[PDB]
Amino acid sequence: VKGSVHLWGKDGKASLISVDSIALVWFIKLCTSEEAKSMVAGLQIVFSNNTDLSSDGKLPVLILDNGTKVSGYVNIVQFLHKNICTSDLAIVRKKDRLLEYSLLNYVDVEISRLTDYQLFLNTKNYNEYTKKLFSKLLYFPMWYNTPLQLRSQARENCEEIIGKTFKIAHKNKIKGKQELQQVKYNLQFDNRLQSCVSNWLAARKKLDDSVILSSDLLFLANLYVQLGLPDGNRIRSKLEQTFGSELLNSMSNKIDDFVHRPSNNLEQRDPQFREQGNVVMSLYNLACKYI
Amino acid sequence: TLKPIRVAGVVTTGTDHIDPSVLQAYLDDTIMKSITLGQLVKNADVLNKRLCQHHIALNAKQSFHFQLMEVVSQLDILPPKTFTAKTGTNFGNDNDAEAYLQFEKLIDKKYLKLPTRVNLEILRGTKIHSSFLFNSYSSLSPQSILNLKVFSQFYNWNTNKGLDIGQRGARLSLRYEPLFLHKLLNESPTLFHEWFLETCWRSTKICSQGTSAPYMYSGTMLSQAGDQLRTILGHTFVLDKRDHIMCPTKGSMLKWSNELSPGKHLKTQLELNSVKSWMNDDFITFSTTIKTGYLKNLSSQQSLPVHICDKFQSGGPSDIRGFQTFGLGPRDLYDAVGGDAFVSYGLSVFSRLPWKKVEKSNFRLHWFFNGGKLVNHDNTSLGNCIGQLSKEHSTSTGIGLVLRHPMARFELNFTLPITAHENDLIRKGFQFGLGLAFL
Amino acid sequence: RIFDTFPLQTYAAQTDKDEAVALEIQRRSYTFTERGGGSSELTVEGTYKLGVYNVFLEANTGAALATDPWCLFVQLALCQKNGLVLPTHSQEQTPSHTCNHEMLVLSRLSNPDEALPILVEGYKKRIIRSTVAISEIMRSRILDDAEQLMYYTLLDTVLYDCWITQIIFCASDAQFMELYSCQKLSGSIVTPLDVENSLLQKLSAKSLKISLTKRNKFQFRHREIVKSMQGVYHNHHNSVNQEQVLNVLFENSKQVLLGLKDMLKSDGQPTYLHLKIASYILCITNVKEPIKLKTFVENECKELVQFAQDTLKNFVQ
Amino acid sequence: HSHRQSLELVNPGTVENLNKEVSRDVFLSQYFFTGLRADLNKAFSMNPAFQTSHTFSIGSQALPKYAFSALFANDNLFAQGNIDNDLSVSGRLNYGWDKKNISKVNLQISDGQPTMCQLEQDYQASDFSVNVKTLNPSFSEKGEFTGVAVASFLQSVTPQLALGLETLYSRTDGSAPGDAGVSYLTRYVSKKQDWIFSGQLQANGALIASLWRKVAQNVEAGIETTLQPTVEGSTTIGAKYEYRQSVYRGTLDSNGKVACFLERKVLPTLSVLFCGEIDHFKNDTKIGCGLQFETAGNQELLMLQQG
Repeated sequence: VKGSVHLWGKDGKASLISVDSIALVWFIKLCTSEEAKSMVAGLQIVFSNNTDLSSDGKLPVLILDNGTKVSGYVNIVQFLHKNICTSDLAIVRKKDRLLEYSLLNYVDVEISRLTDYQLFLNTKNYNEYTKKLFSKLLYFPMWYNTPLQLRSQARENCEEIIGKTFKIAHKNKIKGKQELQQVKYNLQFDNRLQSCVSNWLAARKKLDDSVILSSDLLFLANLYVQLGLPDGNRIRSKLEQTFGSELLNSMSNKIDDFVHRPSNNLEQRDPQFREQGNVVMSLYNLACKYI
Repeated sequence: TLKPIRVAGVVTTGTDHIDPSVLQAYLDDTIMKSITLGQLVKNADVLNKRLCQHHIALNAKQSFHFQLMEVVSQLDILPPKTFTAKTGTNFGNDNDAEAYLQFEKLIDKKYLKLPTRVNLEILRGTKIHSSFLFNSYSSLSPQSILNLKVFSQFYNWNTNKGLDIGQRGARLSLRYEPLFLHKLLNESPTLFHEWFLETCWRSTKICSQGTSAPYMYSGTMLSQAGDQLRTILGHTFVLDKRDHIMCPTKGSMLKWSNELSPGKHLKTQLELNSVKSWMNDDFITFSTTIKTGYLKNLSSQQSLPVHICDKFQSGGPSDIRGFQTFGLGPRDLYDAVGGDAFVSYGLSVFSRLPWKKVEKSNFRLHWFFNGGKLVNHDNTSLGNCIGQLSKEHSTSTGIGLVLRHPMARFELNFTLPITAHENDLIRKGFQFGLGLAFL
Repeated sequence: RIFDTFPLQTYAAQTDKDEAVALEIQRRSYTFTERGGGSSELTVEGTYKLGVYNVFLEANTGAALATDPWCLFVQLALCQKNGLVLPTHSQEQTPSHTCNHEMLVLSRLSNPDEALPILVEGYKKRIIRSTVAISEIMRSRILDDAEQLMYYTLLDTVLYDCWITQIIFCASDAQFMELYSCQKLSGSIVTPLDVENSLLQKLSAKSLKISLTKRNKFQFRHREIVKSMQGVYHNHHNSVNQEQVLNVLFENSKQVLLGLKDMLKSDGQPTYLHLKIASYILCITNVKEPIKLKTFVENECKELVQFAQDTLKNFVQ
Repeated sequence: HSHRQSLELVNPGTVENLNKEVSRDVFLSQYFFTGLRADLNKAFSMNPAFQTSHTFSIGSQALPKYAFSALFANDNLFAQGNIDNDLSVSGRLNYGWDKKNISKVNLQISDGQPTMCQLEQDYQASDFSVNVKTLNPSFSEKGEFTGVAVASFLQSVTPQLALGLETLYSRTDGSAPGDAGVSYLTRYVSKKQDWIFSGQLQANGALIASLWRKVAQNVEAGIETTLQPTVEGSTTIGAKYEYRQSVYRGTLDSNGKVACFLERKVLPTLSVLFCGEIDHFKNDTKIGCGLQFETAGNQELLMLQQG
């Protein structure tokens, strides 16, 4: 498979806003067997940070040297498994392949929904942390539209699940109303999260529990992002009290093991001008889109 | 005076923007047929009114004394031919006030020799979601005008704004208003015919939350939502003898409307109004109004149901005081389904304020009596229709205060139903209304 | 006080009703009969109506089925739940009536959400269940099993997207409008009314497509190919990215259909997974134009087109 | 009551207009907006003043989509009504019973929120000003007032200095007595009118100091610093450039954010305006554009406008 993979990140580290850019760099690093290394042999990593290359706007994207584009972590790992000659990360047998695809799709569609909430709708995390990353990732004029668009998109998927001086004092009472609403919402979020992961863990037991699958790397990336935010201790406590300290500690140990891996299977590349995303290329692409 | 006077030649001022071959038509049809002085004055008035109605001159002044033989001099002030931006408001009948922007442009005579006027208008208001109108007027002749209308407008219609209706399409209209009546119809009667043809695509949506109420979720209303494309022909005849359009003191007025959607339906409607003053300074004004309407389904074997927007609706602060809007007629579950025939009558007695401190003000005491009926007639016989249309009416009386300003009419009434049906939406007590057309 | 003596007289409610409309709701209604012979123990306040996009006649069994997979799934689920039997023809064939559950053909614009199916329950105290409410009710009956919920979310996210993209893009308006529109059609332009209907289809085909991309968060999952429909440029920059997306969906949805072939054995009553597999197959094998999904399910999935027929004979007599 | 006349005191301004020169003319907080706007103002008379205003806004949520304004001002009465979408009704009425006593009422209906009724009565004596403001007047069965009350007094001890106090009373339910807060206001005007200083001390120790300066006929500056042991403060500086063709306002805040608001006159009737605020430290950027057309309603006003 010859091509190039673009991602969110910098300095060889994927940023925490993209929960599947993190899960995709753990994927390549775990392809060490003879058949699995042929799956990703020839791929290169590029931290382009411009969605103008994506076919549908999402940066985890594969371009196969001849115009073929696939987007998202679900589609890339499904495409790659269909280029195995059949001659760490394990490969699932044919008898239980649909179940693995169902598990991976379920994580993408239901659990990755919650992590967008924790990143863009939780004020304690969006106000002081999330907005800072885009200043370092994007360019000077493109610093304000992207966080706003991502925040606006994040509530559409989560709306139906997580919902003189005297005037100054009255408006300060609105602040207290805001904390009342914020302590109302957390009970909905914690009730939905403990039900999603409880379904996922009940379904996952049907497969082998002693091997690492492509669907586990996306579930663990979500927890890594979700517990690595300043508002992460409350979730760390809530999940632990209801699932088990030993279990969540084992999962955190696995996350740490994945994070501390040598970058030898990686082969990355400095982005070229045409795929940088600067002002000139942004204007060129914007003009070409209407032509 | 009855001096035999002949007119030979007219000298105009500032008529460079209008073609002489089209101004001579106006002059020949109006001013140069006078044979005396009174007729000359009347023709000058008619010409001034016509030229201010066809948007050719803001106002006209004519000098006659220069000499029997004489030449009349006429003055025209050129309207602004460039872009004319205007804003304003209008008063809808059902207690809705609309605000509009209007960009008007006159077309130079070097392109079209017929006075042509193109304006683009933008509407908005409480019920109007949006409205764009493109209008083109052409003055074919001194007694005929041709209008082309292109419209796209979305609004709310029924009770509680339950329905949302969007219309897109076009209309072509011809308006014919004769200059002189045949001495049978010292007054200025108004008479005109109007023939129009339009094509419209409209969409109807039930924008009403199902959890809130069972309103608008009856079997009939669920079948009305959707898209339809239609074309209609139509005719309107208006005769107006009233001494003033908005504050009448004498005379009668008749309006007669027909429309036809070929192979689909045929609607006809008539209404008469009469006013009679009774006191030396018009203290006691009496007013009577009667309207009727009949709708027939022309489709084969009663296929192609008529849309709910084309049926007759009765009740409201304007139609029949004392009842809520869309508050009369048959109902399916809780929804007004209109009717194929109706009759409505109203009787008002205005009185000027008795106290000498306030006499010339337009505020007047009002006692009214209203009623009517609205039925879904069987298409069999007009005899059966009239037989079932003349019993068990729905009357209502009341007393209040009215302000009849030439711009609009305001009303505050205390109303009491006299007779009604069980499922009617009565409204007894105080009721407020404003608009232009009342009954 | 004494202002409650008015009105002086009150008459019984107006009993005049239009017969042009009552004939309209007879060509759009199909009645579910009971399983054991024919009987009725229902009151007008205890019967519901199911709103659907349109109805097609099955070739083999002859029953009337909804055209959309979600509508057909709900129709089958209601029949299984209440012990009903599928319809055969509209009430115009049987002028006489009695209290029974029925299925009614509605426009998309009969609710604020602009999506179907809906449930209309009761006569005097009437409740409207929307598409979202029906989805939540239908989904909350399989939460007992964690593995059956995984497949269920796969069908209506991957296969649903594959179906929706193909119907909207790779099929002509003359084929789209026969599935997601209640408008009449004749097939031969003879009378002047047959010219007013084709031009109506040409005008309104585009606005029906947009209201369909909002039913199951399609406008959120694919938010770049639903903004290409809301303008007129038809450039090749937006038409090359589109074919890349449509090729991924079809390739993914072939794996779903190939995987399902291994588990199509029902030891008794069909589950909500089998009724959802069958509805997609029945709706796909209705399309006349040779779309890629239909070609695939006719050539390589000759075992799914038999399973759907086997599960459909539980409800026809 | 004899030496007061000999001191030749000057009538001080109102409590609400101490820092008017700073926060109203020099500053741009009230003028700032977002999105595109279009304004059509039509006046029908001047001596019996009457006019209407049509406002269209797009691209922003703070500004209403449609705004209608109608105001009438005669010699002694002012009445302004405003209608916004979703039936937002605003009404203001001023009436001067005398050259000293003025009484005004403001009523706002949000169509979904309780109606706000606001009364203000002010008296501008020869050497002092006293005003009383009430929000939601209400008296219980025992005759005890419930609502919001603001009573301010300001007297000039010398033609340059003006000292006074303000008392705010807030009673919500009426069962318990409302909270009372006392603040002090002071104002100084320079002899040559080069600069004007204003100071406010709140009941909690918070101090607000404002200064307005006029460098030349076309250039003015203003500074406003508020502060509250735990002391936190904010400083805002503003500059105003006045010209025949255009008027510029600029604002810089101690938080590291800047804002600009410029009204450019291009035509005798048309005047456009633009505004933009950025904050590099907080990554908060807002932009706004708009235009305003003034057109006479009556023929006399139209001919006066033309020549």
